Amino acid sequence: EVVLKFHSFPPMPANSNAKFVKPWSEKVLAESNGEIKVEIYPAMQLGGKPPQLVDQVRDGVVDIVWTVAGYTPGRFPHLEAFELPFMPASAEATSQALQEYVDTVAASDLKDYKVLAVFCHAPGKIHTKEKVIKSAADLNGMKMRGPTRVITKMLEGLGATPVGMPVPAVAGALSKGVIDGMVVPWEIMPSFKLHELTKAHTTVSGSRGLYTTPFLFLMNKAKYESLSDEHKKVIDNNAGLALAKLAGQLWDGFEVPARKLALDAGGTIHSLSGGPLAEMKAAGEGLEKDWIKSANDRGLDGAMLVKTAKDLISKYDK
Ligand SMILES: O=C(O)c1cccc(O)c1
Repeated sequence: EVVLKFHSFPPMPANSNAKFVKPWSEKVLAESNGEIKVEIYPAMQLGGKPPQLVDQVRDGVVDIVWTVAGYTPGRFPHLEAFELPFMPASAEATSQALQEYVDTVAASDLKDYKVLAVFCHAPGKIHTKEKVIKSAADLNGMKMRGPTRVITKMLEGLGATPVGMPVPAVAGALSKGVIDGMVVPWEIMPSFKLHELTKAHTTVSGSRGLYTTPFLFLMNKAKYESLSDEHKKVIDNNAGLALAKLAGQLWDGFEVPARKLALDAGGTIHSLSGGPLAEMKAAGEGLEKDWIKSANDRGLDGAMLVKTAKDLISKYDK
């Protein structure tokens, strides 16, 4: 018998716990004949703040984490390419792209971990208390939360005043008037009542969504290496590209009930097209250009990484 401590920041009802890590742990339990037991600690129940999850798993404080890569700026620089404006297709396609990217050109970002999967949410949407966002200009003066440095820079480039914070802080920042809105996909919102606190929602039409942000599902390397050959095989049968594909499929599906909750609560949903959409995409090109230069400055071939990311997304877009 092996006990593995899983740690993450969302509360127990959040999809990442209840509909991803919990069934993963049940499949791992079943396929190891009750021998590999994951103990799930949501809501930072083993201590620390969300950016520390990667340190905890790296150092063996815990054995497995689910987190947002960009909650620790600069630590996973290759993955930033997938956060650039208008990169994501479905979570299913974009998650497989992320995993193959990490398996190949971006492996150095995660060399200190056992990678279970890297994947992402369905494209994020724009949420405000009441003001409909029809164009970039409607964001002028609005304090808008994003999850990572790349996404806050996108918000600045669309005219907003960016504020960064992990998602559990958003509701309080809204109710206290510290932010006027945020970007998140639908799926995370009900776990924090965010569809009650924002009634105006904007998405984009077409085949590339506003943004996504990579999730990391990681195991401590030494702990993985200590497992028996048979236990490694159970873990690996529940890791890699197949898991990233399943995760992306799940995250696409998670949008559906969450969107319905938001509209049932009195929300509006507006979908940018035409001129307003083109204006946002043109603004995004500026961030893409500056990101490529910033990757160059950090020793990466920024142009090659952006091309690779785009090509992998389209490869898996079926
Ligand atoms: O925007 C985020 O920080 C976030 C965190 C967890 C799940 C998710 O869909 C989004």
